[PDB]
Parts: sequence; C-alpha cells; structure tokens
Amino acid sequence: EIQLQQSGPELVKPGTSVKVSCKASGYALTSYTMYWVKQSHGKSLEWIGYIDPYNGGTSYNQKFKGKATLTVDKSSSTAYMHLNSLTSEDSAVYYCAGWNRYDEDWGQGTTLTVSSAKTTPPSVYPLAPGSTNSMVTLGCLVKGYFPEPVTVTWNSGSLSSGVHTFPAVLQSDLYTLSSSVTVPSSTWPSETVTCNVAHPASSTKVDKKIVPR
Amino acid sequence: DIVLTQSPASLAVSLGQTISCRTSETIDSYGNSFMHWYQQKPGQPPKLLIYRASNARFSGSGSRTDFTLTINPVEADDVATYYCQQTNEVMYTFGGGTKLEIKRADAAPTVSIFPPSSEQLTSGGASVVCFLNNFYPKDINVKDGRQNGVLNSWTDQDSKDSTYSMSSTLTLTKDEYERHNSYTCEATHKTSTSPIVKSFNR
Ligand SMILES: [Cl-]
Repeated sequence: EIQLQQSGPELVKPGTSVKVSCKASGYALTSYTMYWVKQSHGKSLEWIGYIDPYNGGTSYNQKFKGKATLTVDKSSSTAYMHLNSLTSEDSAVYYCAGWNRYDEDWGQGTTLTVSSAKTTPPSVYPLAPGSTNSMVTLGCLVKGYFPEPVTVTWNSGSLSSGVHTFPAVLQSDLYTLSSSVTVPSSTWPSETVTCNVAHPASSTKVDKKIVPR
Repeated sequence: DIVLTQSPASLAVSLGQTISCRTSETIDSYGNSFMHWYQQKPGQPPKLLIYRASNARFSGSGSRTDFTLTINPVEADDVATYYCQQTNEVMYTFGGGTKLEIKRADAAPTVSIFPPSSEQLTSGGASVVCFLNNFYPKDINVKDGRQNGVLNSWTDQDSKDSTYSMSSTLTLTKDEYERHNSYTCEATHKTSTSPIVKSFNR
C-alpha cells in the first residue's frame, strides 16, 4: 500500500545543514508513521526519530535531539529529515521508513558524506585476460574516486548473476573497487562486453568496452 | 530506557536446517507497543518479517519479553543480518543484529589474473588484479620471486550458491612496473592442497 523514494546521495562540508527527502506514494498515507534510521558503514541501525504525519506527533532519539528535525509536507507527500552542525561522524546511510499495523515500507537509503574534500571521478580501466575453458572472466577497475556510492553495471545490466562487484576499499583517502563478469568464451570477444560506471557525486557516467588484447 | 539484546551475534547453518531477542522493558507495558524482526540483505534496506503487539517460512516465538524469530528451513536466499526492534510513542530502538551464514561444501576458487590496462599505463600507474571467485569457505590467503600497495576486498556470502569471492590488487608506478617481468598471483585456499597460482609475462 505504500512505497518510499529517498533523495540522492550527498557530499557536504562540516558545519552546514542538509535536508534529505522521502517521497511517499500509495494509499492512505497519513495512516503511516514516518521514521528515520542511521546506518554507519558496516554498523547496526540506530533510530533517529519519528513523525506522525496525521497529527504532527514527533519523538526523537536523545542523541539526535537538537541535531535532526523531521517534517512532512502533506501537499507534496514528502517527509524530510533536516540535519544541522554536520560532522564526519554523521556521514552514513540514512533510511526513511513508513509503517502501520497493516504494512511497512523502507526507502532505498541515502548515502551522506560529510567532508571538506572535493569530488573525485573514478578512473575506469578495463581488465582483459592473458593469452582453454568455456568460461572467461573479465573485469573492470574503478580507481580512486570520492565520495562513495558508485554504481557499476555490465552491458547496461544485461549481464547479471555472472557478476561480482567488490566492496570499495578506502586507501589513501580514496575509494577503489573492482568487479568481475564471467561469460561463455563462445560469446567473448565476439560479443562486445562493456563496463558501466555511474558516480553520481561527480555527475559521471563512463562506459569502457573491454577489448581482447 | 529500553535495551534490545539478541543472541547470537553470528550464526551459521546449512540449508534445510532460531534467533532470540530480549527487551529490558516489556512490550505489554505500553498501549500500542510493537516488536519487529527485520532481514537486511547486503546493500539493501531492511525488510519486515514478523511483528508482535501489546496486551509461513519464518515464525515468532517466546514470551512477551523474548521475541524469537525461527527460520525453518533455511534457504540460500536467507543470507543476511537480522534485526529486532521495539516500538512505542516514547522511542523506537533496534537490536545489535545477528549475521546469518550458510554452511556449504568447500569449493575450489576460480582464479584469474589481469595485467595493467594501457589506459592506466598512459596515466602513469599500473595495477595488477586477481579475482578469486566462488570459494568456500571464506578462509583464504593470497600473495620476481613485495607486499606493498596491495589492496583486498571480499564479498558477502552469495545468495544463490552460498559462496565467497575475493579481489586483490598490486599497484606500482609506470616505470617500476617494467622493472620486473613475471607477475604471479598465488592463491592459498584450504581445500586445494596445491596453492592455485596464475601469472603473466609482459
Ligand atoms: Cl591511508
């Protein structure tokens, strides 16, 4: 009965304030209570606070009293979470959820990065193997981008389940990740295999055909 | 306050083959108090499973102070971290979460080595990549005959075949890369008594 769409990822400087949005759609939307969760990279979920869109009731985690301000905009069916006095400890994934007795939906998460570093596009480098078997594993390397998230598809998503995208790793203040696609060697290099890299932070989308040599 | 505590932090069962959550404040003391159990698959939002109120594949058990999620049977899709949560007008709170692992027969890693792109070489750098893919268990070690500038990255247990895959990278300057010739990536896994190795000349 309800579906939720959070705003895009974000890079902001310490000591400013963001507002992230959650656009609801569905039936009987004031019947759902909106709330917000923080998930730090590889950490557990912590509740931020709630807002009852029908009556305006709100209740916050003590730790975010003062920090976070939840509002809803019944007109545009949008919940907001405003965050002040931002620091590096705040950067994490922020979910928005809605629920009642009958069902419950979460949003897709919003990656927020607090840093005074500037955005850095990825370096997308193809990985072709050397010189035997029906399967051939290709790859693609995205080198030194900031911040994270980054979206990596193969052939615009036409290749899946043959994929292994590896969690980016922080080395020298930057992220780098690799992803392996495996296909029949019947198919490659006859059929053109392409790496797709979206870095929404640096508003970047690059395709790199893998080529045989 | 309200403290949610769940045992165990880490779990590991095989296909075909319970998690407890204990509140410090009972659900029954508030008029509209709720307990939830969530499944979080990796790189996904958490999804609601079961709920309990005050006054099929998965089931909730226990007393009004212990909401017990019980998965039976375990599919390979059930690989995730599981969270319990308590609801009332004063606060929401979540448990620590419990990581679920699938038990599978040990598997040979499929190793493939890769040389620097010409695009990275014209940039002035050179990176050597080794995918070890689809190997059980997670335990694995990797290494002209350096250990500096290496970067590794594991994957979570696969949801289809209950497997792990690892990526490693050895990185040099343009000029330092040609100072050597044979580059061999050595894969020390448990099951293969021989250390699976692959190399390239140029
Ligand atoms: Cl560092």
